[PDB]
Amino acid sequence: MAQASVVANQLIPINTMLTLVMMRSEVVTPVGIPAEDIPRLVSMQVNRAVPLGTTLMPDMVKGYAA
Repeated sequence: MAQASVVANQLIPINTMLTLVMMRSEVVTPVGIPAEDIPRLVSMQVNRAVPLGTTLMPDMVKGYAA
């Protein structure tokens, strides 16, 4: 892609509220939540465990729509 996505900088356990240390920006495929959205994702909860290096997708965050 040349669009960058949000990917997990650490294992994010199920039902954790996202913080900034947990999210990095990388050009990965398939593309996930756009990297520009990282500030809007803080304090939202993920609904599954996200391992280190996994791309964050719209369906993994509770309450996300964009």
